[PDB]
Amino acid sequence: SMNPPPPETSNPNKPKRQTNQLQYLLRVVLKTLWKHQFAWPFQQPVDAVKLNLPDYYKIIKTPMDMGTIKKRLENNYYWNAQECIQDFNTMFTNCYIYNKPGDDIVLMAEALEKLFLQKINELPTEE
Ligand code: NA
Repeated sequence: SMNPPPPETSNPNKPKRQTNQLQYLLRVVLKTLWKHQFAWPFQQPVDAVKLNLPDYYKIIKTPMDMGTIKKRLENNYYWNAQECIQDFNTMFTNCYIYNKPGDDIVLMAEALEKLFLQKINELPTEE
């Protein structure tokens, strides 16, 4: 029923890059999803205490959220675009695993995921 430590957003010994694809993931993908009317449940780690989800972290062993992704992008945590894309996919998958089809939160995730897919489709070629 307690919250775990959040995913890390800083690891000085992890090697880092700033690439055109990563810049797109921040400026286009993250920013598009972040401003959406359905972003709010996904803007920070799930607070299982506040939300009264005592079993959340019993079920979800790889938590991810856009607050974490935003910090990772802004603090140049990633080596490549695939790591960040995987984080978005983890976030969506967790929501579908934990919740029931058609729940409000599932519809919200699906709307954000549709936009995510559209933007990833135009991921720029590595420069
Ligand atoms: Na489910």
